[PDB]
Amino acid sequence: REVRTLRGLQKQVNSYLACLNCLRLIRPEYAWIVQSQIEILELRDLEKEYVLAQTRLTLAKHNP
Amino acid sequence: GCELEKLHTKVMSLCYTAKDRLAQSEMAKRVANIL
Repeated sequence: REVRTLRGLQKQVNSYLACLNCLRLIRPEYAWIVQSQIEILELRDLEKEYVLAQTRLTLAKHNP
Repeated sequence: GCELEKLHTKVMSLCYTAKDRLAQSEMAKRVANIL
């Protein structure tokens, strides 16, 4: 995300699919991020980022 | 050190939501250290 945008959106969708599949694999156990509680709640926020990307693409498709 | 303290707390409990809270506190302390 930090280096550059745009064509990275479809890659971020694939990454959301990967994170969602990994969460389904590890259903009861928690895991913490450092550099903490970036479990299921922030994964729902990444889902919001995906919906924002979908809406932007649909608006972009209605322009031409 | 912190892990050992957690183990000691677990031993005290023996003789867990509270444990989870303690872990969260430890995480907060780590964040403070990072800051």
